[PDB]
Amino acid sequence: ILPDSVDWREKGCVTEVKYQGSCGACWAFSAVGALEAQLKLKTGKLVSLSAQNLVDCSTEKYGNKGCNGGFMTTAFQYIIDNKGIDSDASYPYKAMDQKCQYDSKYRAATCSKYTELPYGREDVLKEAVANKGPVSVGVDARHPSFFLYRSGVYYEPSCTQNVNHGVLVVGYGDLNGKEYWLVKNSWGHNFGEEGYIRMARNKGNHCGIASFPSYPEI
Ligand SMILES: C/C=C/C[C@H](C(C)=O)n1cc([C@@](C)(NC(=O)c2ccccc2)C(C)C)nn1
Repeated sequence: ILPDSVDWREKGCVTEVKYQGSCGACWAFSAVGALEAQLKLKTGKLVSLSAQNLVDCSTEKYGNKGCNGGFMTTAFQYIIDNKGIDSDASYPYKAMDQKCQYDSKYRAATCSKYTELPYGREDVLKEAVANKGPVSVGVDARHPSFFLYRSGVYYEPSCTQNVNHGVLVVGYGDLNGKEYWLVKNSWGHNFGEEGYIRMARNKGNHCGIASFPSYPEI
């Protein structure tokens, strides 16, 4: 029943690619990206949400360390606990750790729950991407080839299932006989294909893409 390919950009559910700079905030970008799609699905409005709000506010209580890393799932829980997250416009990204400056007057989204998908199951990830929306994932992005990706479907024999980088699966498909996951990164539009990378799909949980998937709901 699932479509052979999905691209949530086609449905206007994906915001512009962001640039995290020298702050290890990929986790926060991944989390807001997933929530941005849900916000569009629920309200019809596409709005960039504040990764900085997560960096500054979803901190020790959530096991997160701001520019030194965090979890997408615990970011979602912060949004639930906090009863909101501010817009990116209201609480802009500065690529540094700041005091928490959340203000409900700038709230642009809420979250009521999140779901973690079973480990390594690319079929379940496919179903979620098709039926729920973009899914936050971790990948192994440590390998020099990752940084140099320009086009095609990324396959790195040295990749592992030990994830170190938080990104957003916004689709899937097949290109020239290679199944892929369409991944939104947060290293700006210079990276890959305008900020995206197509990563090998159904190749044994390549780079751990299906290791730790999660998605929020509004
Ligand atoms: C040590 C710096 C990590 C930066 C960085 C990034 C890709 O920007 N990063 C990796 C992570 C990952 C691997 N999480 C963690 O590394 C992490 C770190 C501290 C506390 C909690 C978690 C997530 C993707 C799960 N979070 N941020």
